[PDB]
Amino acid sequence: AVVTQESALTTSPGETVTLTCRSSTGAVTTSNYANWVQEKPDHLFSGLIGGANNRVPGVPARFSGSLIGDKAALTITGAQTEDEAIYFCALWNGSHWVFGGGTKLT
Amino acid sequence: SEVQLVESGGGLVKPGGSLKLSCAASGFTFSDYGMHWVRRAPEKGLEWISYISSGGSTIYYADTVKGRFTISGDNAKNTLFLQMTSLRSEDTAMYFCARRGYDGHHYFDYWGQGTTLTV
Amino acid sequence: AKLETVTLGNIGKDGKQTLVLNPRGVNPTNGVASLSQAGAVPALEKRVTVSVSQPSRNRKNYKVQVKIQNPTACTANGSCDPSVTRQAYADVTFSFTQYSTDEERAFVRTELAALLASPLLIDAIDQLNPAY
Amino acid sequence: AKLETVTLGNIGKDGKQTLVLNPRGVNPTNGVASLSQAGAVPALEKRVTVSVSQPSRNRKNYKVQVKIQNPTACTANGSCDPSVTRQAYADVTFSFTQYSTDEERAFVRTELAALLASPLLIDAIDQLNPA
Amino acid sequence: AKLETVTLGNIGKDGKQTLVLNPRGVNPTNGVASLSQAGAVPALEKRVTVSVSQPSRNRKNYKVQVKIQNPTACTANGSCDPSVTRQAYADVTFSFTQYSTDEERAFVRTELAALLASPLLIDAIDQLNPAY
Amino acid sequence: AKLETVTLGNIGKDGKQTLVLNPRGVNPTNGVASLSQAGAVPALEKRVTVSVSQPSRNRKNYKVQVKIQNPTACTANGSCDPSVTRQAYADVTFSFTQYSTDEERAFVRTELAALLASPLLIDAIDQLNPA
Repeated sequence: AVVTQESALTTSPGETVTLTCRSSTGAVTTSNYANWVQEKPDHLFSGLIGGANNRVPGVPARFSGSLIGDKAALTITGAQTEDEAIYFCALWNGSHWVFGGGTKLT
Repeated sequence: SEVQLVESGGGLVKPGGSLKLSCAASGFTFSDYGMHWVRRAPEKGLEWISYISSGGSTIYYADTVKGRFTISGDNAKNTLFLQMTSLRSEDTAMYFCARRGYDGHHYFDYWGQGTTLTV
Repeated sequence: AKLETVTLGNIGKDGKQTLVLNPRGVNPTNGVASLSQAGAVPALEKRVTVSVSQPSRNRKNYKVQVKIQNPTACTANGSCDPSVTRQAYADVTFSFTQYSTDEERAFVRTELAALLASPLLIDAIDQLNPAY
Repeated sequence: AKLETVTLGNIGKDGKQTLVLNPRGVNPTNGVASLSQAGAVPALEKRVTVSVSQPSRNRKNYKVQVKIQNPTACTANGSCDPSVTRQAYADVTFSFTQYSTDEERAFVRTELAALLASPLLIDAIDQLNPA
Repeated sequence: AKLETVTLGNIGKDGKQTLVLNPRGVNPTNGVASLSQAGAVPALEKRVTVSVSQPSRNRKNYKVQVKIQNPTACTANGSCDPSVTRQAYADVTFSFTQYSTDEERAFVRTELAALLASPLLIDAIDQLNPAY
Repeated sequence: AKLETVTLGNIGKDGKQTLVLNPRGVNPTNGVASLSQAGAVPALEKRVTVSVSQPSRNRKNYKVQVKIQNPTACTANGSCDPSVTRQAYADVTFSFTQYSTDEERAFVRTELAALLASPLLIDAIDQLNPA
């Protein structure tokens, strides 16, 4: 997992949406400790969802981490207007953390 | 609650080295928390630099950096160091700091606000 | 305490599967309580057996023991009923002395329950990589 | 993965204590990695040893084994250094076959990690009541 | 050197297949480093183990040893998981003395690496014809 | 910690030579880790072996031991390969008890590392004059 990648999709406020995080070499696993970072456009970051299922205390309940298929997923159930931001992904390939490009949620 | 802020450094340093990044921790202690450094190039994505852990026993230095940066911590006054020897080619970033949380928990959870260090 | 249906949640590689276990009595011969999944096939049940052991003239320590057994079924071409291809086991044994307080025992239990979620353990159990 | 300090949080009867474990190498004789608390006294350290075992001509199964050892110190009137009064042990052994996928193994691991928080287990371990 | 993902290219009868090998630690009991293909099934992995051996009071020579193991899977009618039908092995052992320079060792290594592409060897390994 | 290439700098009588040491595994028979210079000749390598020893029923103390071996080569008229004329040795053994904190051990280590630069030691090792 030397590089990682994801899309730049968008959605309406009135239903759910998912975000994938595809490792380029092979598939993601449990050893790839995948956790998500939320950036409000004042470049004010925030931790979002831990490695297995965990959330940072303060993150709302409409957020769930996954391992759907061979990609680390990110299911936001009923995406309101306040989380209109970009979401970052992270993988530990055994030597160094690898962050990916953003996903411009509008 | 818990607010981090990094402000030390950010000068127009010549490509020779000798600068220091530093941040001050408020709502916690370095007894059971570790700190990351990440590196946003001015149009690229983020990039992880280095990491000391809780108590300062395992340090990593991702292999574009190892040898010319040094990260340390000073448990008096609750500050976190970043001391280099060279600023070679790009090294232009808002340098953020992350607070690796507990071990089964989230690992980039309470961030800083960044300092722009141009070469 | 009393045996009851333990419905464990957020299980798996992704963290969305649930497992409901129904109690199936306590074995009087050795004092081993059993629970199993309601899969209605007596060979294809995921089962958990828990037993605490009193001190004797040969052990003089309290011994708690938990076993987890998970068989995997496969259908066959040659028969109409599935058989057991392989099984996954887990065996935990706590050994406490005759003078231990409950804070120490809760520390051991919660230490193990939080240590089974470390990156070291989810890399050594799932991917079977030695710690190196 | 690799040995590194493991700073486990929210531990205890109340749920507020933390435990930081520093790695202390891998034993070459038997392949057992060790971690211990930085308590600076070599007999009063809470330690955790983890080891995975390859198949042989006598086992033909993968065997993961985790041991937790917690000693309790007490000061004495008659000596100036504390001694070990008693120790609490924990021993977990996973035994997987040569054809098991990682979803089954993660199911076993997360089943045990969620089953050590059930009321049955926190009544049978803490208060030592039989089921 | 340091273990890393060895991504070998231009492999096969035609010369277009690639093989990426991830490192899986060094065995402390005998000093044997292992690498395997990320196929995610612990019995269906193509694996390569390399180990160099120091001199003892019984060998007094450096010994490098490389093993390649390639299993072939097949699905079955009667079970849902594939099993190992057969395996292909390769075992290379270099034995150097205590006075050898690195030019001689590089000559041996590159001689073998260029001799495994000769028409004699690609006729004796692939088609199994004796040299005659 | 993990074995890695130790590239020691500012070595020598003047203080400008460097020495890079590559790791060559851990001996499983006695737990002795080895490092050597990449000189590509198996008899002309400057080597350093480090090993820490657990307590037994005969020692009951931790024992750290470091050995440094430096051979000197010479070409010959009568043969085409150089041989070992002489070797320089160094052997350090630390012996700590079962109750020692890490501040005491770091004090011993840094005391020795700063005492090997005293005028007494650079006159007794280099010029071999008794004190």
